[PDB]
Amino acid sequence: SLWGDHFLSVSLDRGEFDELEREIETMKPLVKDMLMSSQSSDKEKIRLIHLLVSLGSSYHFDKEIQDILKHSFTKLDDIIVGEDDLETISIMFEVFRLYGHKMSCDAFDRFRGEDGRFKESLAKDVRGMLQLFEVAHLGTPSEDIMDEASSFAQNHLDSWIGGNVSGATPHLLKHIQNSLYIPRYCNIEVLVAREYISYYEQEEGHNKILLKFAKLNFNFCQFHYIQELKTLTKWWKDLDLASKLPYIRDRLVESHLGGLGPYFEPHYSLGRIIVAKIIMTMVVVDDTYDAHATVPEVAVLTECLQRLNIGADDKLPDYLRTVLESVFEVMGEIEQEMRPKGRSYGVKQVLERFKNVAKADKQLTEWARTGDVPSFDEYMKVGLVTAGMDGYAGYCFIGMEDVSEKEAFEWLSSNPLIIQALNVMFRLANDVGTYETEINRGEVANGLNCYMKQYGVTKEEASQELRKIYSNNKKVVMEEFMNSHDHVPRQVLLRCLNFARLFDVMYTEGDGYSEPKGKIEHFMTSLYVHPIPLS
Ligand SMILES: CC(C)=CCC/C(C)=C\CC/C(C)=C/CSP(=O)(O)OP(=O)(O)O
Ligand SMILES: [Mg+2]
Ligand SMILES: [Mg+2]
Repeated sequence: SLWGDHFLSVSLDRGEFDELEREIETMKPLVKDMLMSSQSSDKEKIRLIHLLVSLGSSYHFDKEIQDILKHSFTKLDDIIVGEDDLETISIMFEVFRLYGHKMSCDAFDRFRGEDGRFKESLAKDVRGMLQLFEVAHLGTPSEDIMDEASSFAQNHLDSWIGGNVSGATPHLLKHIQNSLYIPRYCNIEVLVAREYISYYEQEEGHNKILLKFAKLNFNFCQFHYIQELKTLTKWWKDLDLASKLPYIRDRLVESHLGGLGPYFEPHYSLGRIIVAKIIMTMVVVDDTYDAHATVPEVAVLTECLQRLNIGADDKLPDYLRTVLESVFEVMGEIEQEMRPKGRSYGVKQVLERFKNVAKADKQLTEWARTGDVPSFDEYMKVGLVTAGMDGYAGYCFIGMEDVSEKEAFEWLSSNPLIIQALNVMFRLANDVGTYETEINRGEVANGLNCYMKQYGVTKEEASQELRKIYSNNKKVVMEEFMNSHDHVPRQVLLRCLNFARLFDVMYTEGDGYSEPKGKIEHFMTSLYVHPIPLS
């Protein structure tokens, strides 16, 4: 709607594409030489890996990076003996855990007083505190030291900002303000890269190869997203549900972000398109589960979603028939596209996994239609089904050629705890963040409203309460993300962690929660419109 016209008419020069692809391929060997240098230490390699992570460029070298870290993790106790640099320990902490190696929080005891707290002497290390702050968002459920590290660096970094000196180094100041507002692991990979490029450009001594490589890499990535949004807009318009339905909302860029969060790299382009098509479609089905649909309509709609057919013509009203027909047609076409690539089984899973989302959605509708506000505890039993994180992960698996089909779906239907925790996060983040919309539409059965109902707390007190439930399940996702390495493909685990990080950017606003449309406007043009000018 808003941006649909824009993407349809933006011009992508295939010659610009080909040149970015070539310059990237031309520089890749030089960067690779840096990682495999026999002259740099393990510490120096970890520093570089983190820099390639920061710049959204690690994936070009994922085989090498994983191997470097598998080996030097075995040497980690030795690498850190007498390593007293706060930012160095914190950088190793980020790199090793991001790559599935659970580096112990005992690493920070060297920065901790006898009281127990982190030494006040750390306040001179403005960079160390920033990197400590960032890694405090990588804690497992038992590591309460990280919540104390986050509070320590934040307050000590806030003091620096409000004071005297912080002025003198503006580019660093701005980077720290950005990081405190949107922590790296509360942000998605490509936006972290976008901002770190601006920051790295202003660091005296920045490597010019890596900077230029990161810019080329970002502009290449962004070229794909625009082409993907263009493709999706054409697809959505040819489907033309807007002509046959009244209540269709504009979820184009939100739906693309639904693929972009999980994976930003160019080789996941097709996967992003598949995910965005499925989301825009299933989102129409979810809007159809509406308190203003009657008992017979919702009964028949739910039943058609169990059978996956048409009705007989033994059935009900027109807009509702149009929606079921479209869903079956969209999913049938996607399955046909994916059949040559031997991935049609995964497309089939979409509507199979959705059958229980539909039955859950039917119950939600009865609550809203009668105006019953359940207990919070009883609401969630339905709400974690409707959250569908197992379905969401299947969508992303479809366009990932190196995730064996029955490997991945084995896992999902084994109900991994990581998918359980993601369900809590999405359900809570979505219902609090969209609360004003929900009350407007009469959806009074929701996570926030049921918690106020149960505990007599106000909206703000319930907001804070479900926040903590949300933080806890995020730590569960982190610990599950690490513990499942060498048991679950890393490619699969990364989508899971990116779900968590995507939910922070879409929904979290300071200490409570907000609507994603407002959050998307903050990074819309830098992500989808303007390339980085190349030095
Ligand atoms: C992060 C993002 C935008 C998309 C990924 C989430 C997935 C997999 C599907 C979209 C779910 C829905 C219906 C969002 C609509 S706002 P709502 O309050 O109506 O959603 P609900 O109906 O509560 O599920
Ligand atoms: Mg609904
Ligand atoms: Mg909701």
